[PDB]
Amino acid sequence: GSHMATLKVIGVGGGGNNAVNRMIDHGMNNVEFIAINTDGQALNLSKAESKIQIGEKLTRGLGAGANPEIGKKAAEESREQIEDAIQGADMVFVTSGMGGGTGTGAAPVVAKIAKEMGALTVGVVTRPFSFEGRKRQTQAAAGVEAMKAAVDTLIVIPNDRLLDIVDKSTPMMEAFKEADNVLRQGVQGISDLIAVSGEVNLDFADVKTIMSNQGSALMGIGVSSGENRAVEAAKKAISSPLLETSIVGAQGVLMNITGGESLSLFEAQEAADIVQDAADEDVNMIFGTVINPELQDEIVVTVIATGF
Ligand SMILES: Nc1nc2c(ncn2[C@@H]2O[C@H](COP(=O)(O)OP(=O)(O)O)[C@@H](O)[C@H]2O)c(=O)[nH]1
Ligand SMILES: [Ca+2]
Repeated sequence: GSHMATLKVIGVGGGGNNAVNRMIDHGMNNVEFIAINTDGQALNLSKAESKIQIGEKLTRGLGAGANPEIGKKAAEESREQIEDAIQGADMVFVTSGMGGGTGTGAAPVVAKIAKEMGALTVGVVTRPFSFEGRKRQTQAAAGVEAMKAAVDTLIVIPNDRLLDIVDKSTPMMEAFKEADNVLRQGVQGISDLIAVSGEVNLDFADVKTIMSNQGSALMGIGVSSGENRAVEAAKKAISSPLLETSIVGAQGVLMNITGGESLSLFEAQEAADIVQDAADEDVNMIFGTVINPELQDEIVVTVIATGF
């Protein structure tokens, strides 16, 4: 009697739906996508299999005009349609940009419904750029607080961090793809975790233990080869140029290491030690290992960190 967890990614509002579209385009098998929006013009362009227009009575098919109360009411009045789209999910990722009306107000409602539908619920949300002004920032902050109350775990990406990773000419869309990778690689790492029986096996119950009712989280992946591969991959997995919540202070970690037949005991300890030393806490680890003999010299380290 084997379990295969159902993973769903739900985009709420404009930025959430664009993250969903870009993830579908990148190719994401075994994951189901849901697009929720007030804005019918955008929703018509969604690539998601399941689309939910919310608030048509309130907005006549427009967005929420920067009013989070409208996003909140829209979501509440579509509760049954949202439940029906979620039903059967074991894990739901809710992604949205905070600061506008639809994401700010509707994403916390979506997350609350998912947790009520029984799903392990993870939010991955942005804060606005400082150039969008103090009022947008204050509205987003209220959204982040409401998300935190509604989810099991929350990953916040301040959009100002994108300014740290661009040069003067990096296209805006390229920058946005960098933020999208936080969610996409997190989801893919859980998917890969569930699909394979590891030599030291982790499964969805381990994901639930590390993520349920925890608050802030980090989810990261690193890949390296050659000398010092395990240390390099571990450092990449915990590196957080875009993240509000770094690895520092983590008290619980799920770490999975995947390598080929050459994967050494010593280098697995080295990777585990990198993570614990960066947390600078006594970390409760849940450690796994997968041998994929297709891999020659590459090692992959996946981390989920909570307990902040
Ligand atoms: N990183 C990122 N930020 C986005 C993107 N789209 C919108 N944003 C941010 O999300 C906030 C809300 O925008 P949007 O989602 O369109 O608002 P809503 O649909 O009215 O809720 C904006 O103020 C931006 O900071 C996106 O594709 N990527
Ligand atoms: Ca497994």
